[PDB]
Amino acid sequence: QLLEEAAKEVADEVTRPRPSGEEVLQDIQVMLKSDASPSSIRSLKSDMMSHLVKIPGIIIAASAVRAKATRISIQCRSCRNTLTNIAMRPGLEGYALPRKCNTDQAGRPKCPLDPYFIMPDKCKCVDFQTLKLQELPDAVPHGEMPRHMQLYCDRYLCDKVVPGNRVTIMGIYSIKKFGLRVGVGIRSS
Amino acid sequence: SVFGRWDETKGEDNIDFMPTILSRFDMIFIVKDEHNEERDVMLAKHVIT
Amino acid sequence: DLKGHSVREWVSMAGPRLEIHHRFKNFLRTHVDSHGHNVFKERISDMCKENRESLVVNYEDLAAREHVLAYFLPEAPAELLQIFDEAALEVVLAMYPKYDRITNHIHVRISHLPLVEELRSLRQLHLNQLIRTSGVVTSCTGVLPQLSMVKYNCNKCNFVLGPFCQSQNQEVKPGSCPECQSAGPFEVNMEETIYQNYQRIRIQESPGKVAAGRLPRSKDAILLADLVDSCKPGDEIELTGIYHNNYDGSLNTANGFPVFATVILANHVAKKLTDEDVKMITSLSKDQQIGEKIFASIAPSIYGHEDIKRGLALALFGGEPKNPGGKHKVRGDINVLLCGDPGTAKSQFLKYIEKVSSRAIFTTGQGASAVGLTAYVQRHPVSREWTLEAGALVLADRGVCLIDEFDKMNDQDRTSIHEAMEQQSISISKAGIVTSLQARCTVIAAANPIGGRYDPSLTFSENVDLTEPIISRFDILCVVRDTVDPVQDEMLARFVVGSHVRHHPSNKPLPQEVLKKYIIYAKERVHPKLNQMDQDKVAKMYSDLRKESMATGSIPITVRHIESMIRMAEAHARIHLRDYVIEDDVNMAIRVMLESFIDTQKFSVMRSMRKTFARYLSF
Amino acid sequence: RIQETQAELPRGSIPRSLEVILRAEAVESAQAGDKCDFTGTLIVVPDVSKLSTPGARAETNSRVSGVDGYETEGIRGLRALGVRDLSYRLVFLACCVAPTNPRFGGAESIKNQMTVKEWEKVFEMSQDKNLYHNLCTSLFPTIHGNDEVKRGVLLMLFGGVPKTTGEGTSLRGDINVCIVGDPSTAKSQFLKHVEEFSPRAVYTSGKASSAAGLTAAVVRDEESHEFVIEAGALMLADNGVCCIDEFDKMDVRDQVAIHEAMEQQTISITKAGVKATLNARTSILAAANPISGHYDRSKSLKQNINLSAPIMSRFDLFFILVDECNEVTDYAIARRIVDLHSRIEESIDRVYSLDDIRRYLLFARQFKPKISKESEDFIVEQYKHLRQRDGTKSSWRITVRQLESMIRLSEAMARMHCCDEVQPKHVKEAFRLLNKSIIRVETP
Amino acid sequence: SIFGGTDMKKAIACLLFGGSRKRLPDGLTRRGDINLLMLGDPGTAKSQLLKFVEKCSPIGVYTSGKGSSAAGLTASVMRDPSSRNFIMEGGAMVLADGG
Ligand SMILES: Nc1ncnc2c1ncn2[C@@H]1O[C@H](COP(=O)(O)OP(=O)(O)OP(=O)(O)O)[C@@H](O)[C@H]1O
Ligand SMILES: Nc1ncnc2c1ncn2[C@@H]1O[C@H](COP(=O)(O)OP(=O)(O)O)[C@@H](O)[C@H]1O
Ligand SMILES: Nc1ncnc2c1ncn2[C@@H]1O[C@H](COP(=O)(O)OP(=O)(O)O)[C@@H](O)[C@H]1O
Ligand SMILES: [Mg+2]
Ligand SMILES: [Mg+2]
Ligand SMILES: [Mg+2]
Ligand SMILES: [Zn+2]
Ligand SMILES: [Zn+2]
Repeated sequence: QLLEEAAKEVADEVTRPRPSGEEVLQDIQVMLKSDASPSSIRSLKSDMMSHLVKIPGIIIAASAVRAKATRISIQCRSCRNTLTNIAMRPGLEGYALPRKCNTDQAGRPKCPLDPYFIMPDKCKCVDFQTLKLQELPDAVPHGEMPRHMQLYCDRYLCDKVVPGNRVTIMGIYSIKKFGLRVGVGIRSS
Repeated sequence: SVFGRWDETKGEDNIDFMPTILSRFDMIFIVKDEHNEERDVMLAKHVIT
Repeated sequence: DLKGHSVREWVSMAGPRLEIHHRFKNFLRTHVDSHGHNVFKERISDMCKENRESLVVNYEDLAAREHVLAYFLPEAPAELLQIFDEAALEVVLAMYPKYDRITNHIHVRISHLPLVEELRSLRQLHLNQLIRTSGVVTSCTGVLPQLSMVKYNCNKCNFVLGPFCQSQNQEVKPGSCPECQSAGPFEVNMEETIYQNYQRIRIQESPGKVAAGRLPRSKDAILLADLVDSCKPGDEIELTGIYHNNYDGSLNTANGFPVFATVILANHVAKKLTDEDVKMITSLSKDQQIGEKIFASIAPSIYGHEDIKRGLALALFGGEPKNPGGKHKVRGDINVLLCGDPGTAKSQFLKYIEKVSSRAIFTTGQGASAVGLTAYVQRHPVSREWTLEAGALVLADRGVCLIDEFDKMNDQDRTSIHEAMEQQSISISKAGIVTSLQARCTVIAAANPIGGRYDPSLTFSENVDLTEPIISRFDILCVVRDTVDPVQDEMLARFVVGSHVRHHPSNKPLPQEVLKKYIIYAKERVHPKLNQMDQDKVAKMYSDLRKESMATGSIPITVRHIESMIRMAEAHARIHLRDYVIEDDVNMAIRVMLESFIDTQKFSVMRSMRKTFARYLSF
Repeated sequence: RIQETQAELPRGSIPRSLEVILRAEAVESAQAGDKCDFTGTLIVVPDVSKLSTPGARAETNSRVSGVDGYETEGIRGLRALGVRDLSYRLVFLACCVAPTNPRFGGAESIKNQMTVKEWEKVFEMSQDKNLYHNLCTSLFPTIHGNDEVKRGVLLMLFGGVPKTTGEGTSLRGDINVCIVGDPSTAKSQFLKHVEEFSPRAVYTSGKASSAAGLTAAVVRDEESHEFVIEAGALMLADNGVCCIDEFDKMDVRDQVAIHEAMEQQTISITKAGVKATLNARTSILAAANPISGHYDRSKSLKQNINLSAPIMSRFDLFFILVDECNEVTDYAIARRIVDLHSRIEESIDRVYSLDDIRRYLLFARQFKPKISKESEDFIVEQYKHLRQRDGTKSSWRITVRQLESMIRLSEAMARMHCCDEVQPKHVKEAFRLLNKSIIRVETP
Repeated sequence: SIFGGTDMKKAIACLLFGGSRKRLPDGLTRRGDINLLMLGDPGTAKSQLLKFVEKCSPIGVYTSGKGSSAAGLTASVMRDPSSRNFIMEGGAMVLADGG
């Protein structure tokens, strides 16, 4: 994210004297790549978690490009005060809404419990895509089965790959965050 | 062709496709390797080359 | 010492905690060896040399030297295992204090627990006890990440709620944030957490051990942090672990008896390329009878069919792949078709190839196939994850697909195998997966001729139900006739009955894996090159053979056959482990290719070609 | 889960089935396919949401009402009063479990289990000579003639010795028999005799068995997460006999399944979320109608019937039952069956009772013959003679599979006489059986 | 890398570039491509020339008459009853459009 806004600042200064309309500095995604050897999809143990991992794989499907938010404005149900520009996190990571209105001026009484409704129109959102990457067929050992991985694309990693195209893909291992079966502590990686 | 190779006796009969799918075409070559001693020995040379 | 209280509560008391921890430290340092070596020093040395993270100790040694711990072990295994984790951590840090960064943890496994229970008989009386068991893995999911010391962002204030240990029983749940004092919607900090590998397998009782009227029973099992992917499906495995009930599994839901599931936290799983290989393989390669030794080491459970033993040798070792420029696909794979009248060891041959050659799979034209020729994508049932099950060939991309009963494969499999051996790539376009998985198969196949009997009057193509292009490209066609004969049948019967009496249950050339090391060595490391053959001789050979074959109904030898001849030459050079093809190898490849061609040819023309070309088949 | 025995069905009634709970120590005693007597309570286990119509419901008898804004109505009302439907279901609670037709009042272990009387009975049975034809008569008092079928089916019941190679190839030990013939020639009758006689003798006919029930099916444990692998006909016939009728009229989709069972003695089912490798060492007794309805002795067997070539290869014995019209035999058959109908209860002279021979089978099964060197010499030379016969022509050609069949039948004759050595007597009789089974195709 | 067949090589040359499509002021369409049929013997490099031409076209697909392994020949479209979308299985002909 630091790199992303750094790119944003240098972008605005280089394009600085911009014409009408195109002045609100648009967000500048920073995708990556490398020259090192990709590591096999069977080598993603726990210890390489939340690190930077490049891997080889074969796509076998691709969900639709749909709309996940990055900024969301909510507004209370009593006083209609907004709470705009909330930093929605990236990747598969939900966000528990705030619980109590913060005015101290809703009236002589106070605002109810859980007063905020998300303002849909005032959310600025992006493209995202849930890919189903499957192990390389020549990479799979003899007797075993092809391993898999759920993949999460972003704005300009969406629709760049079609089902069946082998990829070398550079990203971040992660577990889902939606609010914390003979097993426990096992979130969908 | 149906009969393994092109036998000369079945000329004008040694093809099973319909004329309404030979019509669509723009050139239709028959390929038979009948009697060419020099060509075939040179062909052995060529392939192992 | 012992008292009225239970074993678990006893070992929970701090006094005996220090007692048994001291005892474990004591015998870790002092139980020297059977023959005075201090084996724990060397075991720890190798353990830290690899950073194995897990030690293993023998229960017989444990109990024999110190028996109180051994008696306590099945009673309250969890507590003893935790303490031994701590004590092993102490001793490994003592030996290598530098280990502190290395995983901050050592697991300990217990082997040779004397009392093996059977998966039929695991009752209430084994709960919360460490048992030993046997079985076969029916399923094994992938490695998943588990929380082990989890930190939580209090997402009201972003304080990092400290690292909570995560037991296997119930999911950890922080009470409130120490800063803002809220039981807020906490959520895991993805980074500061230190996860742990989690894999879930399912073992079942082996059919060799199941009784007469039965269904084999299956127990789950959890592998953690070092044993994950220590066992694949179908592996006969011994499992030692804490048979376990109290996690959250219970049928407290409606419409159910108050009945609990169970698992096994596996504490030890035991299944049941190299150097000097160059030395041994080259030393025997000096012998120069190695070709015939290979021919007599291939398929020892079959009688006769020496032609097909030799032919499959050439198929196994293969030729070489080349591409003059990026324009011409010339291949190194020698594809073989046995065509045989029934009861003549076709499937016996195929199963030998499956046994011996790495990256081999089996498949059948009929629908009883373990693995299929076509490629399809679906939701695989035992895992319920949406696989691209690429077909049999692609799964045998390097080595061998083995097509038993090649003469009845459905037309989709005809299409697929044709396109495989023609393109050498399988072009899948089913759901949205418009791809082309390369399939460098080396297909072996078996086919029963029409009418259940070979007909020498008709030719090979018209007495086998395989169409012309399919029958063409197979580098070897072999014929298997079950000709009645006194001495032959006597020999075959004596061999079979000898095998039978030897394989009664009262009695309970080169070795096969030696041959396998030879196979990989001569298949990858050695690439014999060809500038040392009588080019003019072989060119005139093609000239003479085709010139004789010039006739009606006499589909002649062609460049297919001449390139197959070069493939076979390279294969024999490979087989001799040479780095340069020689006239001897060229003679043998000539011999086998010409034998295949004449025996493809029907009887009268076969006799003509045999009579006029006996000089080559003489060698 | 158990269901009504076939004897106790009413008219037009599905067999009811009820669930029986087995508490500690009476727990693995029952097994799938057995015929067990159960004793215990009939209890009721609570059920919920069994019906879409409201029924009997409990509720506290306290006379509470609801204050304003919290009035005990709707979902709040039902939760407050603690309303709950009372729907039950009969669930038998088996206190004890025995076989309904016990074999014994209790080779060395079974011998110890033998009572003294049954032990001496089977001993003099083994010591008996002419036990061969005696067992034929006892198994088939109804039948007349068809001695070859009698002999083959008896040897099938005894079975061969399964073996396995050092490499891991599972040599077959069972011996599959096929009866093929003109209509109304006691084929289905032989299969019914084997069914009604033996335990672990499952029966099925032609297109009455879809493959899933034929071999194996799957269900999820209604209680837990695990899956129960429901046992099909091959499983219930495991280590025993499966009598398949109208074998020629089995779909390819399942005839290949039983072919897999015959090749491997095992079927591995992976379906609907469970994988397992179920063992089925059963032996198949098949009935096959010829094509056209009537067998044709001027044609080969492979073109008289329509089995797949590998299936026909696997089949160990083939018997041809031609319905020729010879009147001495016709008088014999008419007299036999009419005698049976007039004198149902008597007119049977099974010299050994059904229980006697059944116990004899169970005791004999565990003896595994050797093959002595003299018998091996006779085996090889006789197979050579059989090939000389093959070299006119038989309706189904001779291969090495017929050598395999002959050695397995020699083993099964040694098993009949409970020997530890297969002798030339057994080898000669096995060869005679195969030689008479294989017939010369009769061109005019 | 094939011996002779010089007319066939030049034919492949002309084929690979193909003609020029005509859409007429009425609206009808005339093809701008060339078709090459190669009847004949086994021994000659017919399938091998097919192999190379597929490799050498910008977009090209080399298939059998009997479809392909998990791939048809002509396209097909089929309704999906769950989602109601008309899924479009792409054959060789459409998967190598413009090719
Ligand atoms: N030469 C031989 N050496 C050893 N065993 C043989 C030989 N020929 C046949 N057999 C035996 O014949 C039996 C049948 O063998 P196999 O499975 O190869 O059958 P097949 O001829 O391929 O028949 P099918 O067409 O039904 O597959 C096996 O027991 C095999 O041992
Ligand atoms: N040799 C025989 N001995 C005794 N009964 C016979 C004989 N042949 C035919 N039968 C009678 O024929 C009846 C039907 O025979 P069955 O085997 O059912 O015909 P199919 O073989 O067509 O099923 C039997 O009930 C049996 O009584
Ligand atoms: N003129 C040639 N020169 C070299 N190799 C040839 C020639 N003709 C055929 N071949 C070889 O024969 C093999 C099969 O020929 P193929 O391309 O299938 O044509 P066809 O389909 O007519 O057999 C090819 O892999 C190729 O290597
Ligand atoms: Mg076979
Ligand atoms: Mg009948
Ligand atoms: Mg071709
Ligand atoms: Zn408010
Ligand atoms: Zn906080």
